[PDB]
Amino acid sequence: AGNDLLSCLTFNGVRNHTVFSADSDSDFNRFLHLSIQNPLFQNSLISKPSAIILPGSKEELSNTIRCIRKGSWTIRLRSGGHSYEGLSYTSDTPFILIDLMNLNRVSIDLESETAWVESGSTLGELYYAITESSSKLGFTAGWCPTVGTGGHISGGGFGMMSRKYGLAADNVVDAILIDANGAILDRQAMGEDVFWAIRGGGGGVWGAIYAWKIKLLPVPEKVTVFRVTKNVAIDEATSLLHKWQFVAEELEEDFTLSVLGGADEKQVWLTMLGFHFGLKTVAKSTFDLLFPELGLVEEDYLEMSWGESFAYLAGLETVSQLNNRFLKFDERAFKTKVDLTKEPLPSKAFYGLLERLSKEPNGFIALNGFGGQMSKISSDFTPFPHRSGTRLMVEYIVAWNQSEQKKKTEFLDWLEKVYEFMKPFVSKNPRLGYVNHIDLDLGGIDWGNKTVVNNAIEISRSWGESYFLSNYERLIRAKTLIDPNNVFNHPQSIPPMANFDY
Ligand SMILES: *Cc1cc2c(nc3c(=O)[nH]c(=O)nc-3n2C[C@H](O)[C@H](O)[C@H](O)COP(=O)(O)OP(=O)(O)OC[C@H]2O[C@@H](n3cnc4c(N)ncnc43)[C@H](O)[C@@H]2O)c(*)c1C
Ligand SMILES: *[C@@H]1O[C@H](CO)[C@@H](O[C@@H]2O[C@H](CO)[C@@H](O[C@@H]3O[C@H](CO)[C@@H](O)[C@H](O)[C@@H]3O)[C@H](O)[C@H]2NC(C)=O)[C@H](O)[C@H]1NC(C)=O
Ligand SMILES: *[C@@H]1O[C@H](CO)[C@@H](O)[C@H](O)[C@H]1NC(C)=O
Ligand SMILES: [Mg+2]
Repeated sequence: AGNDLLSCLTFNGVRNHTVFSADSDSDFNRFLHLSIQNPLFQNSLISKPSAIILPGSKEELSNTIRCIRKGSWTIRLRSGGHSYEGLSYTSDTPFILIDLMNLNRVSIDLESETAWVESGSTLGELYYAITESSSKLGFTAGWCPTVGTGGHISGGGFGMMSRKYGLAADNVVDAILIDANGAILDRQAMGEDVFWAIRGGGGGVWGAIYAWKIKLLPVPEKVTVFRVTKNVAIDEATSLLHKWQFVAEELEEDFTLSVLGGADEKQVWLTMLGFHFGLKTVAKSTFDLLFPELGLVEEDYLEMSWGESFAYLAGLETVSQLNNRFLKFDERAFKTKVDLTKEPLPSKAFYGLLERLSKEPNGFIALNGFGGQMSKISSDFTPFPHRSGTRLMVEYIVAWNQSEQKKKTEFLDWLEKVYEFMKPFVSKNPRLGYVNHIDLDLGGIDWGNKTVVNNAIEISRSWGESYFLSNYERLIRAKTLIDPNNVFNHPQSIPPMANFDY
């Protein structure tokens, strides 16, 4: 069986594969931990793949899937390995890890201003490729350079330019999807329902994206950014955050103001991240008017290329570092939760948040405003439904290093209580979420459990409608169409509709 798999792979020309090894220093273990981006799922007790396959072409990817199906393995796809819940490299059933790191080719077409992007490519590699080819082109996606396009675009992809250009998935014009039978389908082949579904319906559900075709987007040769940390007390920090929410959502689409926040007793720190599609004169004039309380000075505003701004906002030293997929910025175990809002947050919400942060220096928040282009895109244009009416995205994070692992339970408890505190102020009925911010606290499906599987649609509605709202129904239809046998599944994958043949 394990040798039948390898025999099948060899017969089909797939040669880059390594079977499980207990050797701490084996190539298997080296490849396994190479793209584990959350150390929370890195220890010895976690499930390990029986084999790791590294396909290097669309045919190798197709044949790998075909071979794996002859057996009874669970398929796991890994691009960047940034899954918050480690769903790309863990499974409660014996699984084969298909790692896509060798599928990292980016092809820029300056004549059509589009690009073909193999799904193993990271955002950083994509950004670097774009900046290299042109000074007037960029793309809208997340801020983390080591995030893989495979999972990221599959789940939407929100970033600093989303108020201008929407999500990464909102700018996909074609794609190559490899289905459960190993069929190689482009947009025309897969159909519009499936092409709709893959653009934010969540990774690991529809098949294996081989490559994305994206539209490259206009950017000025110079943009303006700032990254300013305000060190203040809770009263001022609360005033700043309460005003920020209005400034952020209301800003014109050419502007973005986001926040990173934390505390430690009396000391509160708020890192303001600013972006403007233009020069510093207009940028400073805008914030002087709308947010004079930030106390920004001329030297805070930095003019640079789009490429430089994305490296800068990511806290990288240089643009070159975008092209390093194995670069480890923060190597801490973490757990995060997210909220979307529909009504303005009361000042007391920010106050309470800051109070709880002051008691836990390992915790922090990330605040993003929607609006702009996000409110001009229809709720069903792609699976991501949180458009017009959505005000903010609020992220709560707790992170720790190896020397603090004994406080793990305490950290998680703190995060749980933070989330409970925020309940009354955020979206309700249901409490909304974001599939790229996958959260298993919401629950999960054991696909080996008959009674659960029979009621999968209703059960899955808990997280399904949080992620996709009314788009949930259409997603189920697309799923049934493209993966009726449920070859691509995980605790929160869209359920296919059953067949009476049971
Ligand atoms: C670690 C990390 C994540 C971030 C960060 N910043 C983000 C941001 O600024 N905006 C966002 O919208 N999201 C941000 N996130 C979260 C990431 O967007 C998500 O975690 C992405 O889903 C991660 O993608 P990836 O790096 O590829 O993670 P994987 O674990 O490999 O995949 C996730 C999921 O998708 C499936 N999958 C992978 N590859 C494919 C292909 N090619 N085809 C179909 N499905 C695929 C996996 O099986 C898994 O289920 C900042 C940081 C630091
Ligand atoms: C299967 O895939 C892995 C990962 O891509 C392959 O490992 C890679 O092999 C290449 C050589 O073909 C390595 O290139 C060079 O490595 C040396 C190491 O000292 C370095 O000096 C060079 O600058 C260059 O990096 C590459 O490092 C390596 N990548 C990783 C992540 O290990 C492997 O070759 C493939 N296996 C088979 C059988 O094809
Ligand atoms: C199936 O899932 C249900 C609900 O989670 C659980 O109560 C039950 O023990 C499971 N049954 C089996 C056979 O594992
Ligand atoms: Mg050894």
